[PDB]
Amino acid sequence: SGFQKMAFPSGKVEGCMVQVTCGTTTLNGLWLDDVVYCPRHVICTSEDMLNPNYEDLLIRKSNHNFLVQAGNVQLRVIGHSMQNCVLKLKVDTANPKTPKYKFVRIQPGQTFSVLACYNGSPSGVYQCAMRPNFTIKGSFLNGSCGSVGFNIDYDCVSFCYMHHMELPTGVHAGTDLEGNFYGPFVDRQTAQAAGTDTTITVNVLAWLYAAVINGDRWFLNRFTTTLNDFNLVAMKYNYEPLTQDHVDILGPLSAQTGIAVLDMCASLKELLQNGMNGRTILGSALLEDEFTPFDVVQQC
Amino acid sequence: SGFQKMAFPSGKVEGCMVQVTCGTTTLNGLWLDDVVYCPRHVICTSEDMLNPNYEDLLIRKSNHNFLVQAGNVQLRVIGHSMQNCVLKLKVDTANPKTPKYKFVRIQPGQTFSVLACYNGSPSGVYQCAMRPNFTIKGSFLNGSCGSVGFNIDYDCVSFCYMHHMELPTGVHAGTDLEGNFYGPFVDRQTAQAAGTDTTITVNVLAWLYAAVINGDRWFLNRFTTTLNDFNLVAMKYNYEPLTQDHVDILGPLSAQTGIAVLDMCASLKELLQNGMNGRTILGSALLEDEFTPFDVVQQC
Repeated sequence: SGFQKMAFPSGKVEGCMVQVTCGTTTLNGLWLDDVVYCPRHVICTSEDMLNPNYEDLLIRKSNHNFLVQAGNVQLRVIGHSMQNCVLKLKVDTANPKTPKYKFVRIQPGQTFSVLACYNGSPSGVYQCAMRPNFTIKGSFLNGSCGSVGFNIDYDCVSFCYMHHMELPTGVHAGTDLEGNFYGPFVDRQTAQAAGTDTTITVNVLAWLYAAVINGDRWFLNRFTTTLNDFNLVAMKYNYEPLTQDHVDILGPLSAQTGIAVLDMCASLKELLQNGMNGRTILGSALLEDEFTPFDVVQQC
Repeated sequence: SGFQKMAFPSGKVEGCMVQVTCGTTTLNGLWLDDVVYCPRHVICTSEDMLNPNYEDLLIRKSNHNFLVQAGNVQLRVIGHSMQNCVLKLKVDTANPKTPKYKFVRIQPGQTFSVLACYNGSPSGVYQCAMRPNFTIKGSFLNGSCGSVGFNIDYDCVSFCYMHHMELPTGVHAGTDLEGNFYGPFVDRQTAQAAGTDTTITVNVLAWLYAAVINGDRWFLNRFTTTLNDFNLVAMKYNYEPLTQDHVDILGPLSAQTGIAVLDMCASLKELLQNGMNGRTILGSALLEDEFTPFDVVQQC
């Protein structure tokens, strides 16, 4: 059949992307209805970025200070309100390309597509995961700020992410659409570490199911284990522990492959302890934790 | 900065995708202007798929035999002509969503985005490479046939690929838009091997430049080599040989990193011969040959 990393089609979102300007700085904004959502740090200079008093910095801004472009067309900002770390700009015009949408806050391990932009024009799409330490491994250059992550269900767009900053370590932190940072991060220029990151156990499992489906299987073993004895080897190898909820999530996959979750665990535990001695699995030489159980189904 | 595999935004194409039906079988079609392009095997049963006499099979089909849907809307087929392995269906209506486009035949090693569909409705997008043996590693289920590969330059869509079949080995073969198979393949149900596949040398290089840009570098060594002595170790490890054209292609990257192509080669040669002894490079434990030099630039 085949199995690769795969993003939701980006169209529906592409028609919500707008450029937002305020002084020197310009960045990407999400135009839904007669609101335009963007990162609030748009209203900062460099001076301000070391220690911004944002409430102070707003209010001293009038609507006309905010430029919004939708192609070669100008929205007029008629109101402006801040919501945590998002600026929201009410405009005179509703977006005729608004899809059915909602705002969700995702959970660590959940995936989404990112449409990454520069100057309110889409450059590219890729699929991502919300790491345990609330960071994301992606690609984001200058001007990429305000690029969003989403999922599509039937034809409802669930916005989950807005990009804000690149942490020294080369990875990206951002907010949901209500303006709250995933992780303990703050929009200011000061050296912020995400903690040590761990692997998304339940996903790696689902990867091993996918593998077995598309016909790989060398890594399967004789053994089985308890969920506890397993976990005790999980924690040792920077894997997130595995709940019963997680086991439940793997029930369908388990049922299809005729392989019990705790056996899969035993086969995984073994890989952790012996490595892959030069072998590959779905032609990767690493354990892929960025496919959720749900992702694997939909593709399969 | 960051570096991940990244597809062109799919919108522009999503509005060219149509469902095409003929008897039992239904598949994806590309609607540009008042033509709709699709794989010709749509006109086959299973019987016919063992050894199809396509010229025979057409002509005995009238226009009304061809159903085309564009959302919940019906195009009327008013002419039908075959071009090698594509059926082309003239319709009463031009596609108001046709973008600026062209048809290109790509070369092995060139990349493109695939928008993969089922029943003329887009399910997902991913980035791909035209392997040396003219196959592609992708994801394509039943009904995925007629899913296209493309590149965008500014706002011109260069169609390069149409999907036809999955070869036993789990990989996918298809045509350009003029209906000619990349590779020595034919649209019939008979066991066809692609030859042994090799690695895209020039791309792997560009990957090593990207790496060095985003700050990795452990794999750099003291040595240098000749292009010949290099090649003689390339051929041994299933790498495509490296022309002067390829060296020329890496000139810009070389100039940025302050690292001469033949030194990079020496550093690569060394990896080939010693492996990666547990290390990673841009967090992959393999050599990534599916980013062209051009791709790396645009992202960077």
